[PDB]
Amino acid sequence: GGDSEMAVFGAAAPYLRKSEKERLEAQTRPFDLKKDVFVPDDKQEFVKAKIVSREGGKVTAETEYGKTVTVKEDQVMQQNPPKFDKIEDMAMLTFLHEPAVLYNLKDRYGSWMIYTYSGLFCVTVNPYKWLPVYTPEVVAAYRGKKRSEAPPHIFSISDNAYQYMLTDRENQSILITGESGAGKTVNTKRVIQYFAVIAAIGDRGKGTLEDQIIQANPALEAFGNAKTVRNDNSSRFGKFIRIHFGATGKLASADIETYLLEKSRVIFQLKAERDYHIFYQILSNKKPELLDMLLITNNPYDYAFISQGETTVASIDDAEELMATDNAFDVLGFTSEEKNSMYKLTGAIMHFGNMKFKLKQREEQAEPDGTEEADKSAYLMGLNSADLLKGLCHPRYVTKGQNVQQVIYATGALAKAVYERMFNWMVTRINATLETKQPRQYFIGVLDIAGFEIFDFNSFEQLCINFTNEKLQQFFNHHMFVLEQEEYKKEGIEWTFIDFGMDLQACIDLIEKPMGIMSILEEECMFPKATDMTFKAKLFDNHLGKSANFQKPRNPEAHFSLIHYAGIVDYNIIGWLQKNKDPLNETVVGLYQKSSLKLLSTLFANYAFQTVSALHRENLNKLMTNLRSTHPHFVRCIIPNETKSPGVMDNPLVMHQLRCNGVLEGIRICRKGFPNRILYAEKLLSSLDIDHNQYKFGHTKVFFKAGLLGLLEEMR
Ligand SMILES: Nc1ncnc2c1ncn2[C@@H]1O[C@H](COP(=O)(O)OP(=O)(O)NP(=O)(O)O)[C@@H](O)[C@H]1O
Ligand SMILES: [Mn+2]
Repeated sequence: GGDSEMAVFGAAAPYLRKSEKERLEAQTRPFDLKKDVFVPDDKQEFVKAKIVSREGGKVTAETEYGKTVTVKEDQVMQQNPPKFDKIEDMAMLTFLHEPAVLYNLKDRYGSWMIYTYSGLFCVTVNPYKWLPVYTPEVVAAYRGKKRSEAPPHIFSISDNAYQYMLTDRENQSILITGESGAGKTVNTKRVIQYFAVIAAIGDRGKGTLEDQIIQANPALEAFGNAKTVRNDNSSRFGKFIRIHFGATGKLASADIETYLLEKSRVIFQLKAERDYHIFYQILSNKKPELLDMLLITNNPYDYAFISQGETTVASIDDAEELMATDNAFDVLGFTSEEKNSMYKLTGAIMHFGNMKFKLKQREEQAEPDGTEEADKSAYLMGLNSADLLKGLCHPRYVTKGQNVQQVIYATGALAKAVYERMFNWMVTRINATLETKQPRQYFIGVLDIAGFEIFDFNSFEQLCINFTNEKLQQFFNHHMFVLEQEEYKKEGIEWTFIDFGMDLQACIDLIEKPMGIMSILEEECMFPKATDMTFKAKLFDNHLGKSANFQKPRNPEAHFSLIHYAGIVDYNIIGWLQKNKDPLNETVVGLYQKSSLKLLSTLFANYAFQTVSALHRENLNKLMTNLRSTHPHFVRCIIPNETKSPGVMDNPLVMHQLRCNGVLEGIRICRKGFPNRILYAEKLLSSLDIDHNQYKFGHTKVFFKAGLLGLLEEMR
């Protein structure tokens, strides 16, 4: 029958492509081109409306949601015909404005169809519901197929990447970005799982490389993931996995790079948030020997660093995860000594935050107020209690005093530093397991980081990640430019414009260049006299006249605006110097270096310097060099709502993501050329009062400037 092309997907079909019956019925639905449109809306960005009247200047209409609106004609936007309902590749739409895109994804999502292409982009909308589309039957059905030969699916990106690698003898890249809760990690896991399922086996820790690559997740997640408002299993670090292959797709090796762990979370949680999972995994009591080994109770509320917000989360069984974490470490080849050391240090951070301090009666100086929790920290860290507390009270050379606030601050900074270093070391250790003697030719790199971030409060962390997405969006634009070029060249159309990647340089230069934002930040970090306001003066003095992308802040207090590709972002500048330098109590670091616990010693052997900014620049450069040696593939994750509600879509929220993630950006840059291209000659066009500069003739197709087809199918 008409659906025979879908038969191989079995029960997954209703979630991949709607049947031919539904297709032809949708096509007969009542549709007047002139009446059925999109207009702007206050509460819900855009809304499908039916035109009731014209003014001669304005238009009034009947809103979906049952309202009457009066708008300027300029604001009215045409709907795509029923022919285009739930289209699989949105580049094939006649009208490619904001509403057209939003509604095509909304109609797919309403129908439980989670995957859509938009030129190069695979777009994924979080279902918040398990769908039967990740079965062996679906895997079998994607093997060796081209994009156009199967409905949209994350499996298509995976299989094609693997196939491109073998066919073109070339590194591949899968960039999976989006907001917190969008689905980045779910899709990342599917992609890795897919390679492990299909990759060839190469010549002969525990089990197989496939086992080990996958078991890397439960290990990182315990220490790097946490409950946030947005996401029960939020990744609080960016991740880049290169899976290496040999000649015929033999799984050869893998390596993991992690970026910008959230040190703050170690010691602080907002009302509705938790610390990293591991703390609650250990406290679940599932492994009773750990409470005794860590000198700890089962009550998170006994521990100040980890109980400032939430403690439990219904979706997570912390006890089962502890066994998941521990198993992972076993599979990954970690020794008892190595596992116990990380548990000990986790426990030590727990006790560290319970050290209380008081003022000397006749002095403005801090002393310990009880020392039991200090004793437990020192024993676990292989340190001397007295030395530790001496160090914290009287940092040493010349000897400085400390009030309680200073010691409490120093305590928190040290705990964060220890946690961060442990996480890095763990990643380094997993890399040792994943290293093999097997021969490599190519890799496929999978990137899982948060996309572009515009919050109510934007600080240093936001600048860093927004800087990354600028380079990633440029990377996309450049790739898009090369493809559009090959295409105009192949079909024989002389086209001219500057590299699409260049459109992002001015912003990047402002951030990246010598005497740019990062450089000014790092130069100020050299001066002990420098302050937040001296830093803010220095940026302004260098840029407010000179760099168009640097502006006054629009009126939570912000200090300057950056014009990014994704919009104008206001930045708060308080604390950037400290964030960047991360000064520690050197006397206590000296003790860490001399610890009887091998791990602690290791974590501080190589110690200041390198600022957060310069480390970020070093990592981003490495990333970009890898990605540039690569055929890239682009996966855009979208979160549909704030309430975890399956099949429900908030329009302004999806619209915000589309503006920030490249989907609208890609549409915009293709608009510079001739986006609509249809296969068949020149006499018919020359026989119309139509604007003659709006079209060009190619070998296979005729190329149209956007809006010609709009006026062509209209006349039809
Ligand atoms: N394809 C899917 N099917 C079913 N549930 C999903 C899917 N994608 C995401 N989810 C749900 O959404 C949650 C969060 O997705 P996840 O991949 O962790 O988001 P993320 O983009 O990594 N956000 P973050 O890591 O915080 O930046 C998951 O735990 C699932 O419950
Ligand atoms: Mn994640």
